[PDB]
Amino acid sequence: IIGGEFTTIENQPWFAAIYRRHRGGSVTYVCGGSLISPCWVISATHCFIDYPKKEDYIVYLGRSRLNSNTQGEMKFEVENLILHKDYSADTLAHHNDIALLKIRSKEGRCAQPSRTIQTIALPSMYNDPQFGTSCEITGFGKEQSTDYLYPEQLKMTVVKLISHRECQQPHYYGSEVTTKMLCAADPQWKTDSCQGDSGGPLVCSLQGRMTLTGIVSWGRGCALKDKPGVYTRVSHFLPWIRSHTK
Ligand SMILES: COc1ccc2ccc(C(=N)N)cc2c1OCCCBr
Repeated sequence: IIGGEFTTIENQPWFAAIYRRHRGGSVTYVCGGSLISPCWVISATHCFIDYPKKEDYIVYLGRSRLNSNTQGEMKFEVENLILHKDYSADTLAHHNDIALLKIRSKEGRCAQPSRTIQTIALPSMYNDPQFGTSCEITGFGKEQSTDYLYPEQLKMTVVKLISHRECQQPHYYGSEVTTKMLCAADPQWKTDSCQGDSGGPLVCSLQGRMTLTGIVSWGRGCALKDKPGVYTRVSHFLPWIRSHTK
């Protein structure tokens, strides 16, 4: 997250922190995710496509810091790593950039909801917020495009949704951004999601309900003028989500 504010997990309780175990035992952060039901974390396929071994992943819930065992946090392994069959990556555009991670504790249990661990409601079909709606993003991603380290403390920011027509303008992304994708950015280009925020939530309050409207997917640079963050439009994927969680 470029700009925005440092936060804690109690303000983003659906936020999942996903890490990967390397040969030799080193653990590195991979991507964010969102808890949609006690057993299920939703994220982005691009986070995992090059390392598709479910055994390598560690998922935390109720975790506020990159290297601190937050009080009340729960640690999980991935019982099932479901990648979208039609995922593909172009120079910028990532297609069907959605993944499901079935989570299991060492005792074989799914998440236990608490003050710091909660699910995020899925959107309704054909009912996304209007362009200009303010939405929030969360993640452990870069604070600056030139950084190689990620922030130790969890961050959040607020961005505005951009219409498909504006996002398809030539100085924006042209025909590379599709109707299955949602653009969102700061009108002043000062705050944005960045590398490391992928898989994480784009949460919109719609009709008084906090909803998982999007999943951080792709973008040209970070907080760049005319280059919004591009998010997987969760409402398009409701049939795929329902079919793969059953
Ligand atoms: C590999 O890097 C990623 C991967 C996913 C992203 C997703 C979104 C955005 C954004 N500009 N909101 C940037 C992203 C991003 O950063 C591009 C610049 C890398 Br310093």
